Amino acid sequence: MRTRSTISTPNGITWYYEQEGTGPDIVLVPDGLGECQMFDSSVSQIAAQGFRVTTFDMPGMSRSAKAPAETYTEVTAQKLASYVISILDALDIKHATVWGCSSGASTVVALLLGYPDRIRNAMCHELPTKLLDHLSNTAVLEDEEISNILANVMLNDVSGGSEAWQALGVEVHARLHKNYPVWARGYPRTIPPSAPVQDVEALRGKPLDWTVGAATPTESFFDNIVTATKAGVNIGLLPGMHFPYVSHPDVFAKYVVETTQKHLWNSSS
Amino acid sequence: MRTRSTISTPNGITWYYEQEGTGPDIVLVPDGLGECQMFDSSVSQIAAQGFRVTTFDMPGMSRSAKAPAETYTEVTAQKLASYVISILDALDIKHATVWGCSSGASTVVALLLGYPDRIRNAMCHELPTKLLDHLSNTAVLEDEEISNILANVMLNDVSGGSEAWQALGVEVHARLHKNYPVWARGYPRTIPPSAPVQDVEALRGKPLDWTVGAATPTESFFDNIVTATKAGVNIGLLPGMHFPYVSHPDVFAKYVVETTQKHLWNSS
Ligand SMILES: C[C@H](O)CCC[C@H](O)CCC/C=C/c1cc(O)cc(O)c1C(=O)O
Ligand SMILES: C[C@H](O)CCC[C@H](O)CCC/C=C/c1cc(O)cc(O)c1C(=O)O
Ligand SMILES: [K+]
Ligand SMILES: [K+]
Repeated sequence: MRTRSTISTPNGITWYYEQEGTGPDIVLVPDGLGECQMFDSSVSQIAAQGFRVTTFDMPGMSRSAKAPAETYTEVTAQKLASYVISILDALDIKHATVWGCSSGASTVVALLLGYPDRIRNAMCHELPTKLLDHLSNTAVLEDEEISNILANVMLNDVSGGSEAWQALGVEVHARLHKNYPVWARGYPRTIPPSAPVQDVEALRGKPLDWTVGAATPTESFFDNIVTATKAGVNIGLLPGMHFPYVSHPDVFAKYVVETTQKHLWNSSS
Repeated sequence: MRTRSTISTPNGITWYYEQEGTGPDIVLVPDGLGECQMFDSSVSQIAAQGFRVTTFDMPGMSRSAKAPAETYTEVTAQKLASYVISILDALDIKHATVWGCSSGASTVVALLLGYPDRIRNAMCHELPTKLLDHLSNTAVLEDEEISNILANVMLNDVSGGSEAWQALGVEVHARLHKNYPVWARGYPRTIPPSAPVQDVEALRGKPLDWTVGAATPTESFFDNIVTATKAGVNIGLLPGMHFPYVSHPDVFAKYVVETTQKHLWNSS
């Protein structure tokens, strides 16, 4: 059965977290919207293959909103990696496989490079490396204008599956609605320049598996494909766009399980 | 200022071709639909910058239909490259910059590798390397079915600009209508396995500039980005999808001119 609970870390964050299963640890880091209910179906499917799966809402977001302002303002990959290590310490997770999309992608690459003894392998999806002025400029609008604009962007531009996105349901969407202004004012100006992929040689030989959405327009994460290839990092596609865990939960779960299994084999070898 | 004419090559093809301008040669090879009126606006814009621009309908297609069946069946990159060299020979084009999309992309890479003395530099866009069973399977349908399926694919899925695609006009779409079954029966089963990108080391250091459409879904030409990166070939994006010369003719023309100028500087 699923643990659903809260835990406080010495940096002042009260996290909402979920955990299911027994076995090697897999940790699912949310994208910038910080909403771990997006993983619900996949958590059960991955845990059923013999893994302990942990996820959580991100600081300032959803049910992890009781957090100091520094944790959700001027956010960087390296700040988020420090926060994730804090909850892994609190939960006594010594060695983890990690997944992340978007700011979660930047976070898991920063985790693997910064805490190599802690991270078995990292899966990154759609890692943001470019400043986008039209998203950065939402930060000066009123809260309800930001929520209306970004709710529409998520559904129509990046969900990868409008029926699955809407089917997250009213409780989830009401939490996202409150998160959009927090994300807009804390993330888009500071996350892209923090991308831990400027040093291509630091990525070479690392246990990293990179994906982009099959349906994502080529221009969105073209740079990820180039960077991964230059570094000799395994690069491939998942169905859908920015939220494969929402649009295609069973394919997502299979990818996480298979990739974790590949690294468990290689680790013993 | 546009010459619109025909020329016969000793492989049996009577080509329809167009030429405009004076200067270094730039040759625009069509995609698999073989229809050079798609380049009309861009030909004038490129020639205006001091180039002689040549384009043509492809064998069996549109106004180059007077051709033997081998030129439009079981078509490979290597067959198409031989045909393009035959028209360049006939027009006394000794050195050319070449552009191609789709089967035209495979053609221009085959030209650059196979005929290096003839090719100043090649621009390839969206080069097909994978068999797609759903397109291969159109080859066994009736002609009217094939034309309806593929006309809809071009307009709604890969044009990169439906209004520009429709604005090609009734006469062009009537030619395309007849080309769809010829393309379906001769191209999709044989072009992808002939892709001249098996040897990444053969591409390294070559005067090749590769593009994908910015709006194309990542999966379609993901492998082009990986291959170009592995080879150290310049890889970038054009606006739109599979037909940048239709959807964004002025951006396309500027790209062709600037890329040609970059190689004219390097060659000196
Ligand atoms: C930024 C990438 O280079 C290309 C992204 C293209 C997508 O279609 C835009 C929609 C999802 C936005 C992600 C995003 C954007 C931004 O301006 C800053 C960010 O920090 C993020 C982030 O946290 O993901
Ligand atoms: C085929 C690519 O490998 C990857 C994605 C292709 C586009 O999205 C599909 C729409 C245009 C089709 C091109 C195409 C398809 C095919 O089955 C064989 C071909 O020879 C071609 C060709 O000559 O373009
Ligand atoms: K699925
Ligand atoms: K244009």
